[PDB]
Amino acid sequence: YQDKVVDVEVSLGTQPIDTVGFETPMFLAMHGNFPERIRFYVSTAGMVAD
Amino acid sequence: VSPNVVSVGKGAGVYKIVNESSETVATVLPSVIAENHNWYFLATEARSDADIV
Repeated sequence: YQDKVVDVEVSLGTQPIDTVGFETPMFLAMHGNFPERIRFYVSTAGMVAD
Repeated sequence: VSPNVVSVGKGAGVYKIVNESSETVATVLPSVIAENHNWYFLATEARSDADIV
């Protein structure tokens, strides 16, 4: 038995996937300015704010 | 004598004007750029070495 005169399936093969990036460096300094373990900055003006 | 404001400038004669400051260019520059970033040429009055570096 069937319940539809017309039936259509649609499947999406466009799933994005996580990737690694070989750009961002890290510097492991000594301080107590912020509680978390890592902070990202785009300019020194941001660092001076913290 | 505070709160008065005094400015000194040159007239006739051979001499130079030197001003001291409780701040430094390195510690001052970030605030200036933070307040307004519409300029391109940077010149300074501090004459001594590290102020230029």
